[PDB]
Amino acid sequence: KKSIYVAYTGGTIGMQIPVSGHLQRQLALMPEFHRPEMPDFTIHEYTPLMDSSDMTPEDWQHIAEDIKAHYDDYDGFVILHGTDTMAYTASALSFMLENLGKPVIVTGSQIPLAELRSDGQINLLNALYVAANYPINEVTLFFNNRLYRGNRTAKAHADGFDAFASPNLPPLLEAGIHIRRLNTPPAPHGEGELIVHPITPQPIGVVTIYPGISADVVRNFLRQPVKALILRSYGVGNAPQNKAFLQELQEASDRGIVVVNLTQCMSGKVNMGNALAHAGVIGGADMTVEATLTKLHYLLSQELDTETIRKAMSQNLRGELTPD
Amino acid sequence: KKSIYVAYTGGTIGMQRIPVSGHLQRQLALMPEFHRPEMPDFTIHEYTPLMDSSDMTPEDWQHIAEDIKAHYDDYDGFVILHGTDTMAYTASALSFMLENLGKPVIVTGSQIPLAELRSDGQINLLNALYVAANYPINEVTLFFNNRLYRGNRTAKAHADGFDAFASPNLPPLLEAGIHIRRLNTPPAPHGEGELIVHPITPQPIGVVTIYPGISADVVRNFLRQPVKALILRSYGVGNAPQNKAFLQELQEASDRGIVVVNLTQCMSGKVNMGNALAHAGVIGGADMTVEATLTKLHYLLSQELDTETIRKAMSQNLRGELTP
Amino acid sequence: VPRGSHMQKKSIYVAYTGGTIGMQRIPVSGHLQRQLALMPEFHRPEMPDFTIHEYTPLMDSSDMTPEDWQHIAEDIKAHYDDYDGFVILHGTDTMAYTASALSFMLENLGKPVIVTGSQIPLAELRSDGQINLLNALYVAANYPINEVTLFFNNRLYRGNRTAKAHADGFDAFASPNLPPLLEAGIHIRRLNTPPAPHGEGELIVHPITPQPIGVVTIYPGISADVVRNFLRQPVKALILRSYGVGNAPQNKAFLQELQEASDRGIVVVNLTQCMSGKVNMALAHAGVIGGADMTVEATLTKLHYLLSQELDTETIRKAMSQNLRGELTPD
Amino acid sequence: VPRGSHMQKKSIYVAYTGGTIGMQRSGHLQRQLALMPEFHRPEMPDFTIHEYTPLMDSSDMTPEDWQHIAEDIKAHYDDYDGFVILHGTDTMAYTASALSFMLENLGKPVIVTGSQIPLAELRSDGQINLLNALYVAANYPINEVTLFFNNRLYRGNRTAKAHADGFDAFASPNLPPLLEAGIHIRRLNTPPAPHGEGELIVHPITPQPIGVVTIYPGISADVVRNFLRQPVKALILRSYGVGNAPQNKAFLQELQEASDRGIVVVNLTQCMSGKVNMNALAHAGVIGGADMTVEATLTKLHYLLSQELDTETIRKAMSQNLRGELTPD
Ligand SMILES: NC(=O)C[C@H](N)C(=O)O
Ligand SMILES: NC(=O)C[C@H](N)C(=O)O
Ligand SMILES: NC(=O)C[C@H](N)C(=O)O
Ligand SMILES: NC(=O)C[C@H](N)C(=O)O
Repeated sequence: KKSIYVAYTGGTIGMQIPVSGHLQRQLALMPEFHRPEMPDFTIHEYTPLMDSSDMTPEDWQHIAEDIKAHYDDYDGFVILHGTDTMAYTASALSFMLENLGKPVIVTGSQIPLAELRSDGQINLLNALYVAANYPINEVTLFFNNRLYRGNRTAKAHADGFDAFASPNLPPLLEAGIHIRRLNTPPAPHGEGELIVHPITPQPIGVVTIYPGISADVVRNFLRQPVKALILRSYGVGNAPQNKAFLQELQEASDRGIVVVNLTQCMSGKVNMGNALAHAGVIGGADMTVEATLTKLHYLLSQELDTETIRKAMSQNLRGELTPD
Repeated sequence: KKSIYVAYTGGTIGMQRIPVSGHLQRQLALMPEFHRPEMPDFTIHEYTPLMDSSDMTPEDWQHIAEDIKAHYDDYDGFVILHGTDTMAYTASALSFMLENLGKPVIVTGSQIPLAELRSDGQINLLNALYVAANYPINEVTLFFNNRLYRGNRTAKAHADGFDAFASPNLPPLLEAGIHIRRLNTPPAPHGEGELIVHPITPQPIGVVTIYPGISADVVRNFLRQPVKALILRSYGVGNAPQNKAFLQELQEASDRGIVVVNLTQCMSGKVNMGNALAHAGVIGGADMTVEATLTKLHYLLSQELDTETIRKAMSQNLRGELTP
Repeated sequence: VPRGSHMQKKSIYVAYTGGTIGMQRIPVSGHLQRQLALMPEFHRPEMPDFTIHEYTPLMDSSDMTPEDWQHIAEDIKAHYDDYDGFVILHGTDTMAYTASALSFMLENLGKPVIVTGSQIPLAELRSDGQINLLNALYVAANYPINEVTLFFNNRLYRGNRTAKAHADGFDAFASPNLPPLLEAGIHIRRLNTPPAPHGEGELIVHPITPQPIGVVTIYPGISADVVRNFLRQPVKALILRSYGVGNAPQNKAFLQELQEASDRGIVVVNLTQCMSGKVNMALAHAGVIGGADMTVEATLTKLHYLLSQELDTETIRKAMSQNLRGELTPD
Repeated sequence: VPRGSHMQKKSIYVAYTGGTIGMQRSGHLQRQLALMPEFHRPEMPDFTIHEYTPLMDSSDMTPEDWQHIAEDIKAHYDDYDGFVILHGTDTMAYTASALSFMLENLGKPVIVTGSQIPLAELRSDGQINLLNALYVAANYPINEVTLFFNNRLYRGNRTAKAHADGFDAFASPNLPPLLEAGIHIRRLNTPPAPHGEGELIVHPITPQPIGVVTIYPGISADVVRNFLRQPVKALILRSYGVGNAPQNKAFLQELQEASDRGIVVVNLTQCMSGKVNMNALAHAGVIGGADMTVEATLTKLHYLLSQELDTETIRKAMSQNLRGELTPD
């Protein structure tokens, strides 16, 4: 009989506005969760409960350490979380949890378990069952009958039950009458003792490229609050040839700022007149903004020089990008 | 015989392995299919200079709108050949600038140059011409990979695929197969009467993405001077962290007369916002894309309207860009 | 789809015919009803009241016959004036045939009739039974579409346009030639799908009686003899599952066999064996009638409906190509 | 899917069997291609077209035609680097499936393709499907019989024409595509099919009396009884969901009767996707067809019945993955 740890961090799934104790009170009135087929599980309600829209990077740290404390005593882990920033959390955990040897599944609901038509019970029951019977040792996100690689996800449909997507990678598992493991290529996986990397606050900016954007945007970030800049450029990584704009980017990099180029498109791979690259900009391949932002928080929090970080951002560390 | 005007503004479609004047036309001359008796007559106007759409500025939308105006009375339909990177921005801008449109305007292009192997250029162009002449829809539309989309509902969603564009919150208007079929997609508000083409003038607009760890400094920066409007790409149905400092900065922006509009950073979905942001003067952008919102702002800010009037208009369905 | 009033508490009638949803480890009388009594979500104030009529015996939908469609239609008629809507709990295997049959049998339908069920028993782990039934009841009470519909996996489909397309998925059903009528997410949204023909007045049930119908699949190597076989004795109609837009071998032997069949008064209907598409019509000269974009489910039940009426062959042939209940797209 | 070398100029053989692609409103197709510059670019492989006489609408095809095509491939196997079979769309999936079983030790690509609209008509997809097929055959030489359509390469014996009016006419319901084309040609991580070694061997496929029974409400035992009349060495049952049928006593008896007579009865799902999982039917001699398409099952039976195998061996082989047509447990 497997034993699963459930971290109830907050989110829509437990709301009525969140209220302490009602999530558990609800599960108690649902016998399906105590079936002989179901693994044993324990729920830890966080204090305070948070709407995921209020999440800060330090909150990823709290969750990572919570998993670390409970690691040896459980066979799997399920993180109940609000949907708004669930993809950011899943992504962060993938980098912070090195040599993960047990499944960590993040899930939640579009409708609170307290409201009618809720998807909370079904996503939670499935995450528990999957973590116990179809364990994949990576940080994953389960939603609407599919298990996705955490650092490949993004909330793509705000109003649908199929809220999340994995644009550049097929899901890892699908649920129907039976649970099927897909032939999705395993991510680089380290074996050995679990290593949990702590992170510290890091000022990062996210610039979206659009017709009429001026160099002032970049110049502003160069003010004082910035160690990295993420650019959401067009298609496979293009931006206007505006010389003034390019010069600001070059100056940003000369000051040790890590500038990464991503595509603003839902799916696609950046493939960079090689101006941007000449301006010191690093290509982020097919990484999501969610994975790039968290990857930066992770790398910037270590004792790595600017050039090492720039090189690591283009490498596949946890399966967040497709090489060459 | 219908007669179609083709504005060749530039883009991948006519490039070589870099853009070159006359190549596109020289290639089509060697393709008999285009002159078959079943095809409408068409004329190609090559722009000078040809542009990579990534270099497009709002004034370029104006040049195209005025070009359509000049040729309006002499053709039955219009096809705009354009680069894919910002095609959705141009399609969206034209929808607002061309009021009382009584002939079809179809924007299209290709992911691969007509000069390169496996090009989708000839097929997208052939289809746009045939559709404009035989299945006219009096709206600015975008044709790509056998589907015609409402222009101000499109976004480039797949950087590397032939199905590069999507219309996340609205079904296509028409689909091509053995037969061309018009879908039961509800028509957009459509004015009848003489064509009206509204010119636009440069407008400084900022686009801020909400993410864990974002600080009030960013908003404060745009307050510096380079901004008449600010677009927020918020979580899910329009949520953001409730950091008092961040919130106060947004409030000051609105007090200064800056139009702040809230959109979802998700591919699909509708914004629905106590209600902090709303109390901070932020306006809900419903299910509008960033492409439609940015161009709608350029359109409205260019007319002589009070900040009050602009704020109300942004949430109104002017050309079918949002669902009331 | 109309957005009905939620002012008063609705009363929905549930015809529990059997199916996976109420099984366990095999059907057990009373099991489903007890499970629902134990699930709080079904008894909230925002939910309509409902009454369950358990059929005896409960049936695996794979054992259903046209007689069973008749029984269900009569059950609906018997309770029509006493309830605000009807949900038919059914096995998935032939759910689409039942939904299609009811669309033709029920005339002047002024209340919703929604067929639903589940891929996994309401008991068993990971069941989709609770949600499909919960949604069906809620929709029946709040989005009163006056047609026979099928609800599954957050979508409401026009009954006579559906087919079970994915045997192992929770998204078991599809409506290949028509968009869904309604989709459920954080909010319940209606699609502007065009309306089906509607009558007026009290509900009328068009009964059916046994009709021998053959379903021949066209494949490489099939010959005229193969067809002559169906002309054995159990056939008043023949459904042809042809290639693409309605093509079949054009050799004279095969075509003469079809012409002889029609000369004997047999109604021969041409459909596409493809998941989606419309038949476009050779075969026509042989008396074959085009079935446009109808599903085999809709065509089979439409024939049972028409052949059971006192109509001459010519009238039935004409009616088969006409849109009677929204099962096909006219030119 | 292997990313082959582009070092030398490949030579691809094109078997023009007929179909919509070359139709008008003989020689027409070949002249059309000569007039299309794209097909003669230096980045393209050289190709030779063999026009069949007469050309055929794929709806008139029989098993003898699959044999004709197989013999044509064997005849030119050593002289070309790849093979593209131009074919009508209506039965393209049956031909691709048949060839997969017939061609043992296939060490070169064989790609079946065509178009929904004639090359002579405007809006045709013929040019792109053929150009892509030739390019894939020369640069991504997967050693299987595949089907190319609408920017995707599918395993032949896993395909079915699913959309009669769309350009995305074909689907592979139970298996992902092998390749997808966009700005770049991407290969999917699809498990390989069983492969032999040595010179190509063509197994004969001859006409075989096989009945295709669709299970539906009201179907009588007479149907099964009628098939047991003569045109039956095998019977394919298109059953409900994961393989269910009426528990009719007379029905089950006629079935057990068929298997007693040496008839191979295979159970498939009538659904677009899914896997059969039968129990009455099993105890009646019915063999489970897993997740095979009707197209793969029909041709697999033609293949096995045409070989030197007894009934017991054929029944066992039907549930085994011979060429990648089904997923093992
Ligand atoms: N989640 C994502 O990163 C999607 C898309 N690339 C964006 O820039 O928003
Ligand atoms: N084109 C779009 O607006 C998609 C998505 N809402 C974004 O913020 O990028
Ligand atoms: N349900 C259907 O009718 C699908 C498909 N046309 C078939 O012949 O089975
Ligand atoms: N092509 C196929 O086999 C699809 C479906 N299983 C049928 O019975 O037609």
